[PDB]
Parts: sequence; C-alpha cells; structure tokens
Amino acid sequence: AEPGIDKLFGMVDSKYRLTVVVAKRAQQLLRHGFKNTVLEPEERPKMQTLEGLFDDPNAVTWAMKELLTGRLVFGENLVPEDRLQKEMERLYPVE
Amino acid sequence: LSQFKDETNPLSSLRHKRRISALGPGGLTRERAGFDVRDVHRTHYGRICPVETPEGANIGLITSLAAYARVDELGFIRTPYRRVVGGVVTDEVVYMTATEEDRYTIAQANTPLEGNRIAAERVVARRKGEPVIVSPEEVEFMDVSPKQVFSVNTNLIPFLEHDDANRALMGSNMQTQAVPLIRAQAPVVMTGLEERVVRDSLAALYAEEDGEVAKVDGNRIVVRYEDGRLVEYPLRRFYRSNQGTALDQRPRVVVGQRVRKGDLLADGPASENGFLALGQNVLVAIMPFDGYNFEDAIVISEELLKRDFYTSIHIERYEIEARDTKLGPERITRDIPHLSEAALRDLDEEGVVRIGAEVKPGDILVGRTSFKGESEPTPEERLLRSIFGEKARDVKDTSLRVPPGEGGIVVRTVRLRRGDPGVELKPGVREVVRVYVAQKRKLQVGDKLANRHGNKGVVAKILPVEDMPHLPDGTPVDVILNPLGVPSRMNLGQILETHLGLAGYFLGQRYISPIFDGAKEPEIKELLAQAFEVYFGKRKGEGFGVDKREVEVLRRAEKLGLVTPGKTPEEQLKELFLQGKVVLYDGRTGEPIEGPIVVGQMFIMKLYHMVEDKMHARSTGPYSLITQQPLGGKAQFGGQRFGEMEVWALEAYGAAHTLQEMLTLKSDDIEGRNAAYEAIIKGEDVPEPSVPESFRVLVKELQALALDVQTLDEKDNPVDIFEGLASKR
Amino acid sequence: KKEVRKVRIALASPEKIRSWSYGEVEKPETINYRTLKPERDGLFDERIFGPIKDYECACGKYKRQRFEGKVCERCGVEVTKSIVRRYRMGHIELATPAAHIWFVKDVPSKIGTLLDLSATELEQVLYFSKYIVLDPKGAILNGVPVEKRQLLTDEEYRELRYARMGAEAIQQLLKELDLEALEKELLEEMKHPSRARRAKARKRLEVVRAFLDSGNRPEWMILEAVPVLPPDLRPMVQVDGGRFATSDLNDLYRRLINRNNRLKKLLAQGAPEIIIRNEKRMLQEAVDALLDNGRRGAPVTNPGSDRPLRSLTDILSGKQGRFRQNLLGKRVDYSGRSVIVVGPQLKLHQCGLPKRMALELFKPFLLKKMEEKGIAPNVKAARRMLERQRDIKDEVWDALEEVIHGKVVLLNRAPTLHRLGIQAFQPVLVEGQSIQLHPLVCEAFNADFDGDQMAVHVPLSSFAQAEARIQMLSAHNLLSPASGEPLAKPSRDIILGLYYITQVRKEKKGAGLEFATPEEALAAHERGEVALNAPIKVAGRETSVGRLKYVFANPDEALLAVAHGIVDLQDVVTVRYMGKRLETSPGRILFARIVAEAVEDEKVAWELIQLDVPQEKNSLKDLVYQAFLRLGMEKTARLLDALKYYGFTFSTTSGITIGIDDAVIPEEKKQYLEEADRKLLQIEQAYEMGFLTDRERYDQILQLWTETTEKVTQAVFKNFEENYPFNPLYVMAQSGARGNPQQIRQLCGLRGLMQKPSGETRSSFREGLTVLEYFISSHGARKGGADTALRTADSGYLTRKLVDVTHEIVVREADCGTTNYISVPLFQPDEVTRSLRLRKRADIEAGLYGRVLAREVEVLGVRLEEGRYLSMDDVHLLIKAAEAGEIQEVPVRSPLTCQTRYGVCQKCYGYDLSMARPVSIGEAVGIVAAQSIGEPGTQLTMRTFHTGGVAGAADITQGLPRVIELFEARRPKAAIDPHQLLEAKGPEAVERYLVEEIQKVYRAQGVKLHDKHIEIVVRQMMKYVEVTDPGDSRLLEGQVLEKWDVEALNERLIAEGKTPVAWKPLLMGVTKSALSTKSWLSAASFQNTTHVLTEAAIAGKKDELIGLKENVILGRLIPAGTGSDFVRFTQVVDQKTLKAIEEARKEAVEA
DNA sequence: GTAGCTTGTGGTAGTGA
RNA sequence: CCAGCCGGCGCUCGCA
DNA sequence: TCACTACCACAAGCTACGCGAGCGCCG
Ligand SMILES: [Zn+2]
Ligand SMILES: [Zn+2]
Repeated sequence: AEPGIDKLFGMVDSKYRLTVVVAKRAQQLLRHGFKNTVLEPEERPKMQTLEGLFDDPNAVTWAMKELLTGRLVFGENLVPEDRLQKEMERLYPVE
Repeated sequence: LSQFKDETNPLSSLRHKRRISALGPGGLTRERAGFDVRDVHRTHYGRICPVETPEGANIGLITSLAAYARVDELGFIRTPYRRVVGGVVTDEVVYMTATEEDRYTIAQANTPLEGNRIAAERVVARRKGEPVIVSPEEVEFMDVSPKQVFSVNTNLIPFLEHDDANRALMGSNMQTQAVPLIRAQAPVVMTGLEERVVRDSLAALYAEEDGEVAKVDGNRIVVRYEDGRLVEYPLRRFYRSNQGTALDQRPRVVVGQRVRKGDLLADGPASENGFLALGQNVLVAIMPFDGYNFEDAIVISEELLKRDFYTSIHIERYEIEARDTKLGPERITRDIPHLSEAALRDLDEEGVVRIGAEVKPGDILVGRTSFKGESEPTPEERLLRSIFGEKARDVKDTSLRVPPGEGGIVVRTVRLRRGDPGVELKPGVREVVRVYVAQKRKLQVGDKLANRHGNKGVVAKILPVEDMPHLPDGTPVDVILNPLGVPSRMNLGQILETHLGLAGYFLGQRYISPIFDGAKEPEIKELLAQAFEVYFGKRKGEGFGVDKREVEVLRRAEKLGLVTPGKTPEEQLKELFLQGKVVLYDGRTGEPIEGPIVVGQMFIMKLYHMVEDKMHARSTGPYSLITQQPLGGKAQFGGQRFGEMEVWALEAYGAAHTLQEMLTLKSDDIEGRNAAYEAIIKGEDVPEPSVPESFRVLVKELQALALDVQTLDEKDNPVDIFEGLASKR
Repeated sequence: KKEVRKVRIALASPEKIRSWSYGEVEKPETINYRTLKPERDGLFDERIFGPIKDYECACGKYKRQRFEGKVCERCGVEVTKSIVRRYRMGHIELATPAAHIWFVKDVPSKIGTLLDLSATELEQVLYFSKYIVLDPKGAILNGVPVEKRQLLTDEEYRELRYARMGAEAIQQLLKELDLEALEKELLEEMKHPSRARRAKARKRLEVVRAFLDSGNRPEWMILEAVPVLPPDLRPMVQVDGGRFATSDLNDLYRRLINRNNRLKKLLAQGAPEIIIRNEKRMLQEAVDALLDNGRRGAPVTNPGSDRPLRSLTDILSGKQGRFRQNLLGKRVDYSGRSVIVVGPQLKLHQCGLPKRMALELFKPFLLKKMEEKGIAPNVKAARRMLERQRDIKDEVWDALEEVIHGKVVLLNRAPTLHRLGIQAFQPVLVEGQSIQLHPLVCEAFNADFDGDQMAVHVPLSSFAQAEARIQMLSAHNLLSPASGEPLAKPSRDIILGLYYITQVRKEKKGAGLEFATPEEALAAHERGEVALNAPIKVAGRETSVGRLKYVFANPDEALLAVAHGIVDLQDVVTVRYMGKRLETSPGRILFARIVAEAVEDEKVAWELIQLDVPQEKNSLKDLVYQAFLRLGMEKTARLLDALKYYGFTFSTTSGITIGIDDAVIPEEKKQYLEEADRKLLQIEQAYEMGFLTDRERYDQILQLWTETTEKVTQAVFKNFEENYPFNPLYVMAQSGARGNPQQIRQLCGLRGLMQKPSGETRSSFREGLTVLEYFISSHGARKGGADTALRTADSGYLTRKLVDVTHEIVVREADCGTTNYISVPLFQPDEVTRSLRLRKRADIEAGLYGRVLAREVEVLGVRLEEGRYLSMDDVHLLIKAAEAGEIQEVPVRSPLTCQTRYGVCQKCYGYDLSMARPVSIGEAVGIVAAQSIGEPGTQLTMRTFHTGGVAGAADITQGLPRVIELFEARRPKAAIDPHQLLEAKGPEAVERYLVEEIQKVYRAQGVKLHDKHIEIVVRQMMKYVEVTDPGDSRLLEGQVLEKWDVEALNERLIAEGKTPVAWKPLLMGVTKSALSTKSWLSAASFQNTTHVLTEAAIAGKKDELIGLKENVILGRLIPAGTGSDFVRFTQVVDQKTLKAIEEARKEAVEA
C-alpha cells in the first residue's frame, strides 16, 4: 500500500482533516510553481523511463512524502487568509 | 406481445418461437399482481415447462411450453397420455385437456413393463396434482415420456435429473444465447433431440424423396430424384441474422450420391451432421489454478485458439442515410473535405468502401457531407480559410465512421438510388446505405462460456499449452474449471458429463442419455474400465509402464482412501480411473499434481457478446437537451449511471469533493464541465462548481407550478442561481 | 460567489409570476412546418424564452462574445448560450381564476380544511360546477339580508340586477379573510368546547399559523396567471424522415390556451350561462391536467397510445420522478464499464485496465501530454491523429502510460450496497476486453465471476484525485464499517489452498500407542513402522512414531525433506524453533515462516499465530484483524497480497477436484431410512383407529423428518471427519472456502420432501432424483426466486429511507458533553422460565466493541479509566470477569444520548472508522450505518418454524417483515406493541427493545454487525415529541426534541419566568421520521413531492442547509467529509514562508 | 396485488342549557 | 461544430 | 324535560416496489 499510512494517521486527531491538508498542499505545489518543496536533495520522488519524477509526476504523492516528515505545519488558522497567497508567489519562481 | 426474432442460433430462434407470455391487451393481466399466478401450478404438467421462464423482474409470466404440449380447438394445451384397460397398456394416445386430466389416475413412464404388462403392484401414479401409490388395477392412463413435461429448450440437458431446477433455468436460458461457431460439433453426449431440432427447425436442408446427386456448387446443389425430377437448391451463402449472426448452409455430400428420403444435405448454420451443434466438446480439467478460475473465473488453452475452435462470426449492420436538408441535400462522394488521402484508400468505389477490406475503430465506413451552419456562414472560421486556401468545399463531414470498439471486414454492401424499383423510401430521405461487416471475434479473454448445466464463467487467462497441465501422455487439456463453483451450485449432472466425456475420448464415440431414463453410474464405470485399456493398455504395449510421478500421487491417493491399498499400480490406477480422475503433470514444473484430478470431454458453449460486450468508455461528448446530462448511442459511447445506491457508497466515505465532482463538472455543471475541460487541458486546477442544470430547470418547473422556489443566503435574503437570465428586460 | 445556506419553498404571487416570466404566451402556435422556426409569440417564440442561437440573435447586428451582456438596439437580444431559453419562464393571463389541484385534492384539503366547508364534496361541487358569491356589500334581499360571505346562484342573482363564481368565487373569499380575527376565534374554540368540534379546529389551526407566521399569505392559492416552463425543457425534436417528438406537456399546454382564449372570446361574444360554465368546467379541468393527471380521471393523446400525458407531479415524484432524478443524480462524462476477470498477480494497490478503454478515458490528460512531447503540434492535431485506430503510433501508449503515473480510479459493482461497493486502485494498463479485479473484494461487492458487470470513473480534480487514492483507495478500506471485522477475508480459493498445507493427518493405530513411557516402545514400535504395522501418524499421546524417526533443527531443515519427497507438509513431525522443541506438521510452520516474511517483525508475528489448528476462515479473520491492528495499515496490506498468491498456488498443486464418487453416500441411510419408515407405519396404523385425529397426525410426521434429516446431516460430516478428512466435497465445506450446512442435507430434504405450492410440506443428486421428486421441489425454487425479488426491492427501498433520515447525521463535534449514557446488559432473563444467563460471545462483542466509557470501572484487578476506548482484548476481559460475578451492565456513551443537536460527538460514537482507532470527526455515519444495514437486508434468507419432539430440535427464523414493522411504528400481525411499550416502560426502554429486538434477526442469519448503526437510526425516530404545557406555541404539537432542549434551556436559564414546557416523547417510524423532517429538501425527495412543498410553500420555509441530501441536490459541497467546518479550513506551510511573514512583521516597525 | 399510513365521515351510547 | 437515439416496449446478464 | 351532538369504529385515499446494461422497433 501507501508508505507509512499509519505513521501519517496518528499525526492527526481526525482522518478527514488529513485529506484537506495534502490536497491544499499539492494544490500549492502546482499553482505557485512546482519548486515549492522542502526535501528534494538526496532522497526524493522518482519514476523510471528515466528518473524524471523529480519534475512533476503526481503532486499529492509528493505532499505525502513531505508530510511524512516533520517539515510542514497545519493549524485551524495559522496565517491570515489572504496574506498567504501574496507571500507565496513572491519567493517561488517555477511559473 | 410481438418481438424481434432471437435468431442467435436456429434453436434460440426456435424457443423464442415457443414461449408464452402474460402481459398484453391489458384486459388479461397487469404487471403488479402475480404471486398466485407466477407460481408453478399443479396442472402445469406436460403443458408448461416450469424451467423455461426468464430470471428477473419479469419471471414466471414469460414461459415457453412443454414438449408435445399442443393446443386443441380453443386454447387448451392438452398433453398426451397413453390409454390402458386393466393391466394392459396401449400404443394409442389422447391429448387430454387440463380439466379431463384430474379426472383420472395417471402414472409415470419409469414404470417397469413387459411390453403390455405392468411389472410392480405398488407403482407410482399421480391423481390430481397429488402423489398416490396405486395398484396396476386402478391404473387408467400413463405418461408418454418424461420429456413431455419440459420444453424443447429444457429437454436438451443430459443429466437434468442430477441438477437443481434453479440452475437448470440458467442452463435453459443460456442456450437461447449461443452463437454460431465456424466449427460446430454436436454434444459428446446428447439426449436424442438435436437431430429433431435442426429437422423441425429449418436449420439444415433435407431430401424430399429418394434420388441421386448432380451438382455440388458452393452456392447451389442440384439433385435428380428417383421420380425423374431434378431441382436446383440455392444455399443461403452468408446472410445477416436479425441478431447480426452468420447464416450459411454447408454442403456435406459429394457429387453423384444415392441419397435416402430425408437425409441431411447441407449443414445448417449450427448443425454438425444434421445434429444440433453449438460450441464444442473440449477436454477439460476440473481443478483450481492460481486464481484464474476463482469463483466462476475460468482458464483456457492457447491450443484451442490455434485450431480455430471457438470463433464466432458476428455481423453488425451499421446504417447511415443521406438526409435532404433545406440547407442543401447531404451529398455522397469520396470527397472528405479536410485532411488526408491516407483515410481514403479502402473507400475505393466513389463514396463506397471496397468489399473485403480491413476496418478499424475510427475509420470512415461511409462519407457524408451536409452543410456547416444553421443558416449563416461563420466570421472566425471565415478568416482562417482565406489564409491557407480560401477555396475550400463548404460541405461538412458527417461521414459514417467505425464506432470505437471493433470493426471487421466489409463483406456486403447495398445502395438504393433515386429510381426506386419498388421500395418504401421514407420522406425527405434521398437515399440509404447499409453496411454489413463481420469479425472473427476470436474468443478473447473478455468473452464468457458455459456448459448446458448452468456453470457460468468468464475466461480469466489464455495459457500457452506449453505450461498448462498435460496427461501422462503428451496430450494437454483444453480448459481448466474451478471446482468451487460446483459444490455450492447443485448440478452433479455436469460432473457425470465430464466423466462420460472422458470415456468417449479414448473410446472415440458419442452417446444419447434420455432425460430421466438416460445412463447410470454403474454403466459409466463399465466403459471407463474399458477406456482404461485404451489409455494404459496402449501405454503398456507402447514400451513403458509407470512414472515415478504416477506413484508419488498413488502413495498420496492410497493414503486418501481413493484406492484400496495392496493392489498393483496397474490395477490401482484403473480403480482410480474408474473414479473419473486420472493423474496429471503440472507442465509448468512437470511435477504431477499431488492427487488425481477428474477431467473429461465437456461440451461447453460461447455466449452472446452484445454491443454490451464490446466495452463503452466515454470522456466527453453529447448531453441531453432538457436534462443537460451526457448521453451517447451511435458514435459517442454514452455515460454510465451513478444511481443513488452508489451515491450513498460515496456518502459512506468522506469523498466530499469526489462527490462534488460527480454532481457537477462531471455531469450537470455546464460552465463547470466546459471550463473544466479547458482547465485540465492546461494542467491547471478546476474552478469552483457552478449551478447544475437539472437543478435550475427544476426550480422553473416549480415556478411553472404555482410553487415559487427562491434561493436564500446566510441571513434570509435572495441569491441568484440563474446567473442572470431570470431578470426581465 | 458565496454559498447558499438555505432553500425556501414559498407560494407565488401573481406579480412574482410576472416576475419569473418573460412575455406572455397568448396563442397555440408552436412552429410552422414550412419554417422550423417558432410560429408566433407561441410557446416557442425566442423572445419569451431565449436566443434560438448561441451568442447570435435574430437579424444579425451583434454576433459574438465581445458583447455578451448588451442587447441589440433594433430587436432585443442579450446572449450567453441558448440556456437562457431553457431558463426563462412565461405567463398566461388567465381570464377567470382557477386553482391548483394540489391544495384542493390533498387528503387534508389544504383549502377545504382552512375554509370550513365540507372539507371534501362541496369543494368538488361548486369548483367544477355552478355556484356564485357576493363580494363586499349588497344591500338588497333574497329572503335574508346580504350574505357578507355566503353564496347565491345566478338565478336568484339574475332576478336582482334589473358577485363572482367558480374559482372566481373562492378568490374573493380568501381575500376578505382576516386570519387574525378568526385566529382569536379558533384559539377559543380549541381549548373550551369538547374534542368533537375542538378537534377539527385544532388540525384546522396548523394551516393558518403556517401562513401568518411565515408571512407568505394564502390569497395566492387561486390561479389567474400560469407560469410557462422554458422551451428546451419540454422537447420539440425531429425524430426521423419528418417525424417530430414533443413533450406531452405541450399537448396539455395547448389544451389550456384554447379554452382560455376560447373563453375570452366566449365572454366577449355572448354570455349564455349554460355554456359559460360548460367551458369553465373544461377550463378548470385542463388546469388540473398539466398540474396533476390521474388525481381526477386521465387525459389522453388522441388515438395512438392511451397514455396519460406526463404531468408536473409525475415529473417531480416517483421512482423516476424529478427528485428521483436529482436526489440520486444520473450521468458522468468520464465513465466506462466492461466485463470482469480475476487478477492473481494484481496487488490490492492496483487493478488491471484495458488500454483501449483507458485511451478514451484520460483522453484530455493524454492530449495535453501529446503536445508536451513531439508526437503532436497542437490539440486539434492530436485529436485528428487519434480519430482512427490504425493511426496510433506505439509512442502514444508511452505518453498515456505516463499521464497515469500513480493517478488512480474508482471501481463500482452492480448493486452498490455499502461504501466498499466502490474503491480506488492503481490502474495497470492491459490488452484485450475484460477487466481484472482483485478477488477478495468479491465478498465486499457481492459478486462472483459468472458474467458480473461493473462501472468506473476518474478523479479529475487534483482535489478529487486526492481523496480517491487516499480515503477511497481500497487498500485503506480493509475493515467493514458494519463489523470491525475485516472485509478482505481470504476467500473460498486462497483459504482452500491454505488449509490443505496446515492440516495434520491421523491414520492407523493397531498396535501399542504408549511410547509415553517405554524405551523399548521407542525401539520396537520404530521397527514396526519400518515394517507395515505402525503408521507415521499413530494416535500416541507423547509422540507418534512420526515424531521419533525425524527431528529437524533449523526451520529450513524440515522443508528440504518435503521436496525431497521424504515428508509431506501434512505430517506430524518434530522441529525446534528459535526457543522451543515443538511437535508440529511441515505445513503449520511453513505458514508460520511466510507470516514472518511479509512483515519483518518475526517475533510479533507468532504472537497471534496459533499454529495448533488448521487455518479456517475465522482464525484468519482474527489474524488479519490482529495484523491491521498490531502492525499498521499499509504493512497489513503487503500481507494480504502474500496469502493470496500462496492460497492460490497451494490450491493449484493441492490437486483437489470433485468426483462423482467424491460425493460419497453413507452406508447408514439404508438402516435409518428403514428404522424411520417403520415408525411411519406405527403412526399411519395410528390413523386406522382413532388415537389421533387430523391435526396431530400432520405435526408428528413433520417432527419425524425434522429430526431424521438432522440425523443424516451429522453422519455425512462425521464419516468425512473419521474416514475421509481430505474429501474435495468435504474439506471444501469445512474450510471457509465453499459449501452449505442446513443447505446440503437441508437441500436433500428439500428435493426429497419440498413443501407443496401453498406451504404445507428419497433420492439424492448423486443417485437418480425421480421424475416427480424434481417437479415437487420446483414449486419452492419457484417461490424462492420471487420472494428474494421483492426482497431486493424493499431493501434498497428501506435503505432509501435510511438515507432519507440519516443523511444529515454526521460527526461534527466536540465531545457531546451531555453525559446521559446507555447501560449495555450482559445477561439475558428469559430463554427458559426465570433464569439468568451470560449473553452470546458475538452479540456482546457487537454491543461493546470499540465504544466509549461513560465512567471509570474497577473490575477484576485492572483500572478502566473513564473515556477510554476498549479494544476487543478489553471486551474479552469483561467476559471472564462477569463469569466471575463482579459486573452485570455497562455504562457507555451512545448517540441515543449524545447532546449535539444535529450530529454526534466523537465520544458518543466510538472506534471503528474503516480503521480501528477512534472515529475521526466529520464522518458520514448516518450513511455508513445505513449501508452496513441495507446491504445484508437484501439477501433475505430463509424464515420459517422448525420444531422437534424428543430429540427436540426447534428452529426459529423471521423475515424482513418484522424489520419493517420495527423501523415503522406498527401493529404487528400477532409481538410487542412499541406505542404501548413506550407508554409502559418509557424511552430508554423502547430504545433498548427496538435495538435488541432487531438484532435477533441478523444473529439468526449469520450476519454480524455492531449496534452503533441501529442506534443512530432509532434515535432519529425519537427526535420528535408532542406538547402539553405551552409557552410560545399551543400544546398538542409534534416537533423536534433537541429544538425543545433549546427553547426550554432558554425559558428557565436566561429569560426568567419558569414556564415549564411539559412535552410528551413521540415515536416515529423510519419512514414517517424522514417524511416529516425540518428541511423539506429531503422530504420533497420522497413521497408525493406534492404535500411536501404544498406545506413548505405556505410557510416560507428557510431550509438551513445542513445535511447531505439537501446539500447534494444543490450540488453544493457536502456539509461534511471535506466540507466539515471543522476541517474545511486548514492552511499548509513550508518553514520558509514562516520566517517570511515573520519579516512582514519585523518590517512593520515604522521609522 | 399486497401491506399499510392517514383522513374523513357516519353509527351507536352521553349528558347539560 | 452540427445531428439520429426523448421515452418506451419488450430481452439478457452480474449479485443466491 | 329539550337538544346538540360527542365520541368509537370502519371505509376510503396516496405513496414506494435495487443497480446498471444492451437491441429492434414505435409517434
Ligand atoms: Zn440585431
Ligand atoms: Zn454523544
């Protein structure tokens, strides 16, 4: 099945919440350019006709691996609603 | 009441020809009242087959009749019963009305007899739908034959006596769905009617009176009867059944041949030798494989496809018309207005496709050209034309293309022009074109097959003969059945067939087991014993005895209790062979399969591949005018129904947006589906759902009804669904 | 762009008609043949409804998108698509009023009830007949002063002149009515007089308040202007050759124009009363025609098909009405379907899919991918390239193979009974037709491989793609939402193979079997095995010779001999493991090792791995359960895939195949069939002399064949147990694999003795089942297919109601703080006389598993904190302890008592989400419970009574019927009447009866589901209550309980003035509970769709959109799932954007 | 047809202005 | 970018 | 007393009836 599905499970107080997270995350990864990541160096997502997953295969599959790490943070209301879409297009280039 | 002829196979046509119905003028019977009617009533004896009815919502009401059952003067299905005065039976019979039937004491045919004398004092008989054991003295009438109580359809199952009535219907119904195989072989085991069937049905062609053979063309056969007469009998070459099936008559007689009155001439569509034949008798192994014959999953031998064993010729009659639009009659010409000469090859004849050509899904079968706009030209399409080549033929492409799925070879074509010789040309219709194309739908993995008993299954894998199970003697099986689907279902009738078929292979012969009076267990062991001489006797003289493998299993078999320990392996095997099971090597590993596995020549059949077989996959396409829900039909497949049963399922899960997606962007949402397409094409993320139409149209329905339906916001105030088409002026 | 939180059904004001209406239809000129264009201002003129062409208009001044919202200065035409037309309504100015039949003919005539006249016949009498009335004042006589509101005929009215009538008569009435005035009038009439006249006034009073309260006043009940449905809606198409199809509404919409127009001319031509009315009859009648047909006779399209032209009602209500259409939703764009075929190699994570299908499916995703590569320049180009199957390059298959990536899809089976009826997998493209499904799910969607057809879709949105591979992916949906029991249980195929390998064999013991002590018994009895005397599996307790001869060190050791053909896996050997000298079969250990292989934690493996006994369906059930628990979801997955392959390959080589001789007949039957046939005569010769009678001779014969059949059932299985432990037909039945229990022998009795057609009740299938013996059983197999037929109908239907009511039920919470708990009983009183007993293992498990303690409890020695979630291990603890005698009941949190008005807390519910850990907030439990309930309900197994005498076997089975009579307050055929029960023992009692009294069934069918689900439902049946001591509104009234927890909570606490809201708890059937719900969005869905709105219009009902049904129909995101306000808002962040906003902070320091 | 939910009204003992 | 396929009748399947 | 009905019972009225699929034809 999917990597440490259990690991991830316990990380949340409610299942359906978990879903919301990843989603809005892979949505970010695309939108503001796909270089909006936090764990690309050594180990990173991969495909096989060549090893090009490094660019843009499945977003959500990425958010998974990231979330499987303690990099990101999730809260009911962490950052002011509209002030977030302004600061996310300012530092991530990809287009 | 009147319907299309289920001409799957002459037999199918023949039953579809004998079944009774309930529903009708309406004055007789309605649809929501039938617990007491649908019941298989006691008088339904020899008059109605209590197995023939269709499983489903319309059951018991629709049902074909019994063997000899026949209507007299006024719709009273009488059934024959031989007369008997005292303890003496007669070669005389009487079709009794249901009424007059209860009046007497009738007995079965199983009843022992010396020709005209009864043989047992306490013998069975049935008063008025009541089982009663009476004396030979009060006996007044007997059943003619066990076959009389079932349909022809039902009367075709071998060991019907060992099968459950319920799975018997499945066996009976599945027979109407058989398909004419290039190579048709009558069942290794028959009841004795397959001849009659083809005879009484007009499948094969018979000889009128005694005579001799003259001409044997592939199209016509001329004969010279003994009365100095001679006739030229044309043969239906290749015709399109109403079901789109092949209809040919294959001569089987040589030139100049003294024939007997009523002897098979040319084999009907599905007659082997004037015998009803549908499907073929195949060597079969009743054992479980990995999972390829899971619950009703099945496994086939690549060996069967090599020898075009199960191949069905299927004919679809696609059709297209040249409508007369007031915008300009749609013309028919090999002119396909916009792109290649590559797709205009096979379309040899001006507009027409050349016969004997290979057609794949997407190719144009017929070219058609109507006119672009509704009445006016186009401003955006106007400037584009001028750029490359302003001079482009204004006629549009509305050409009949090969509907996705599969196409075959065009065999026949028909075209009706202006000067109608004598045809009912519908109004506006300028001219028509029918194209008959067939394809050796080679039994592929998607197809399904079944034996006359009821076992139904879809081919799970096509194993190379190379590694699939093989007998001690090189000969490999054809098919492998999953035993599991047998204990649950109740039909030992098929187990007896595989066994009996077993003897017939090394015994090279066919048999005829009447319905209840057919063969018996002991008798079968007899032949097996004898067949064991063919298998092993030959193997013994051939220079060798037994394999180290045949013994390993023999060890396990003795431990099993299948064989009485202490016997010479030669003897042991025979005893095990008589059990209906023999030793089989893995073929993949060559290691025998610990434990004898019964096998045999089981006569099985292929089943109808409706255009429901040839899969339906739709991305985008048509929608309904009123309901803006997607649909298909001709070219565009047509969407699948979600039903609430399914809604709920998603409701069970937390698939919120997944459910959102369905109700919207995927079905009813107009600007959602539209913009959605535009979105994915971009590799972007779908906008947020707009109002579905089934909804908007709904309010108005409500509004059409005095009822006023108004949308509300957080604080009870208006909101607007109709994006802006409800406001006046 | 906001969200609609409330829907509202309200009556329409004439002006509002004018409001939705665009122009007035005044003539029946559809379209003139010569020109396929709308005849005149007719029903299809585009002015009145919409642009006959895309963005284009009539003559052609403006023609594109650039000016989408402007109209042409010459002929007025703003344009979007033609939707506008299918959107816009019309209105017909009626000459003389008429009224909606819906309110007139509704059982409680909403019009005759309100206005006190013969609620029923009088209506009919003057509405469609001749009777006039007087408006404000009319000073002159007839015999009695002016009838302020009474009615007079045109004859004693004509005399006068030298007033209005028909529907024009009641028009006046409604207007002159001062609701208030009469409100004061009935309030008095209600409480003072006795129940006779006070009763009528009472029901009569709901309608009134309805109007006033809501405001929307009643004067609109009559019609004088008819809203026209847009055009596109009711079809007007070209069938073939010249044929045209048009929605029947048009046949009636024309029937109506003619008369109205015919009337405007009639009234303007000459007025001969007789014919004036003759037509008002036809008018008012045509009126009813389009609104409702059938309620009163039925209009037909001229000779061709006596079919009632489908009316508005028929369009809205029904099994395929409009609501039916919407509530269930009908056709996707990205869908597909084909035949199914097994995928052994297939891992649960994936599924096999024919490329060719895929091709059409991910068409768009592919297209884009095309241009991305060098395969195609532009979109149009890429499409043309695919327009044909011979145009495809092998490279295309790569691109597609590429776009799918890990992207996943959903699979739906035929009957979608539960959530598992559909799941997400990782499609692995394949050649051919059929579709490869994984086998163990075959049990999930009840599906075998005999022609099974299912469906499939695609999570387009990355948002929708998310959930799918996440929460819908099958691999994450192992347990059953019905029972914490797994649903990936090995099937008949794998299990069969798995049992083969682990079974131990026992053979012959002719000589000594007590090596237990002698060493000469070790030598001598060892040479006796070498000989022929002692077998390898003799019944010696210390160790049969099988153990002595062979001993294995390392695990491998032992398996090396098997293949070498020295030992078979089913042999009793001796081998040493990591720490013990164990005496076991090769198969039992092999199973052990494999266990340890899938998952590396070798030690945690054997912890639950009791390799004492041959692996049966339950032992595996208990292990899978374990695995998922102990080790974790995804890891427990890599497992399933393993067992599968092996129980598969193990099955192949096992060499098991059914043989005719395999169905072995006991030699026993001849004796017992003789010893029983002899007693039949003792009872038949009983008949000759009257010791018995008629009734008693029939019952004793029933018991003879009821006890003798159970006797032959033990024998066949006992023979297989002692003589043929390895029979393909035997071993098949014993393993979870395949078989039947009552059924085989029961089946034999059935063929031998099947009951007669009515119900009043020698051969086998191995031996010739006689002619008549086969026709007799036909009656039953015949009734069985019919019974089950109606059973599926009632099941989905029942469930349809389950949803109609529990849809809205979801987990939106903070532990419902109301700690009113239910006590779960452990002992049952009466099974015989008065006695106390320990309830069944299962049932109890079903009542306490994965729940929430209401308070702490010290039992046998451990401390069970308050609020802890008890696992099965804990649930077992209690058993052993009650066995002790320290506990009798169980304080547990439950929805029946959860506070949360609409919804329940995470604490009131429990454990089992598809997972085992506590249920995550935002779970559509209302549904999950509905399915896990409605899926079992269909099969509807056997019901009957079976009673024995001396051996004394009595069997007890009942049908859905009861289940129905249960969910619906009813008066059972013979049973405990709930209405009385409640009255006697009250709520917490009925609550308890219901639930338990409903469980008895499934328990009796082998089905095993948790009590949670049922609770959910029943609480919903008790969400309403009546009144007795008023406060805001008058007493007798049925309404929402929690809603009363609201008004009462505020009538004492906040606002002083203790006005005790004496209420009366009210019981409602599942049906009636849905029917009458706050929201009507849900009610309009089922029942007539008539009354529903009828009532909700009067009262401008503001349907607060909470719940799925109502919110689904809207196509609005579900108030739950991802729409749960709890989670619908949640932001994600990268540590880099954190310090960033932190710097938007640090820069805030001005100067 | 089949069961069954609800309303509505007429048929058979009360009881007070 | 325009059409036949509305609905329906009748018929078969999968889930016993 | 006079009289009006009051209140039980039984007939009489509308709504369900699983999910999906295909094939020929009908206006
Ligand atoms: Zn204009
Ligand atoms: Zn609670």
